[PDB]
Order: sequence, then C-alpha cells, then structure tokens
Amino acid sequence: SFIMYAVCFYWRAYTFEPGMDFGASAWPQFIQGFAVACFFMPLTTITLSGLPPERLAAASSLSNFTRTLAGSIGTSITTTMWTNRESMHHAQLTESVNPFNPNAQAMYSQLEGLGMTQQQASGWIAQQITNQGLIISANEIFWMSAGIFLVLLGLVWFAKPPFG
Amino acid sequence: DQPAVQQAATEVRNAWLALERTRIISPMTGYVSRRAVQPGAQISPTTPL
Repeated sequence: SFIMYAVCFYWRAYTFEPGMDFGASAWPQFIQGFAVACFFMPLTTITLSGLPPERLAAASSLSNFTRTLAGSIGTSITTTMWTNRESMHHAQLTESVNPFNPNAQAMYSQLEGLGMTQQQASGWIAQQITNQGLIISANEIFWMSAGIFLVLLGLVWFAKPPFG
Repeated sequence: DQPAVQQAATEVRNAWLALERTRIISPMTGYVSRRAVQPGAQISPTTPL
C-alpha cells in the first residue's frame, strides 16, 4: 500500500497540466483505490492484536484520537506550504514580464486588441501567473509527499507476529 | 539681419539639430543591462533601447 501511494502521487506529480481533462485526475484515484484498500484493515488488525476483549474500547479511542490529530496536522502544514510556494513561484515568474522583451509587448498588443485597458491587461497577466504558480506549488507538494512515503515503508516490520 | 533671412536660418537650425540627433548619446555613466536593439530595427521615440 505504501508503494502504491508513492506511485499514485508521483503519477500526479509528472502529469498535471493547465489543460488537463477530467480523465487526467481520475486514473490516479483509480490506482489509489488499491493503496487505500490494503492499508486500513491490516494496520488496524495489527494495532489491536492480542489485547483482551474488554479493553478494545480504550485502544480504539486512543487510535482514533491519534489519527484525527494526524489529519489536522497534515492539513495545517499542507495549506501553508501550498500558498507560500505559490508566492515564491509568482515572484520567480513575474520577472520575465518587462519591457525589452519581445513576446511580452505582443501580449499587450493582442490584449489591447480586445479593448482591455493597460491596467486590466496587467491584472489579467498577473492572474495567469498566479494560476501557473498554484499548479507548480501543488505538484511540488505531491512530489514531497511521495518521497516521504518512500521512507515510511519499512517501519511496519518492527511489529512481532502474534496476530490473532 | 533682415527678418526674411533669419526665418530661413531658424529652419536650417532645426534641420541641423535633426541630423545631429541621428547619433544617440548616453546621458549617464553606468553599465548596460538589457539590449533590445539590433541592426536594422525600426525605431521611434517610444521604443526602449
């Protein structure tokens, strides 16, 4: 399951594009189906292995508490990383948009062809840069997640086999 | 010093300044950063160089 989760995230990393159809973000989840399927049942069977029937409640409570904490932490980290890396990419992109550059005055000419003002055209270019940065930053997070998965692989082997 | 002759002298001066300005001079000591001018380009007084 860990290997399958790394595969899915690397799949998303090298295939996201501005003009991607609905199918480009539907195959990776079809693959992630396997990874999710074989992660909850086995790991939960290991988690509650060998404990007496009476204590199953407390163990379940502890497991759920830890899992919810992990979910909240993950959301908190990921959102901030997404926005901050978007800002960094925005900074690195807006540099190219200056005078002294063909295929930069041409864009302004085509924009003014449609009747937009100069300020409106500038805003439109800024919005496009923002969108590209979000896609790049979003794909940088997926790559990091898959890499992190590759290391978490081997920890599951430290558990003894008393399963039952 | 006659009025008629001086009128034409003014036009001569304007034309001469026009010709002397075909050479573009640097107004400040410094270093060149961007260069968007190539031989054969068509230049107006609104095109950065």
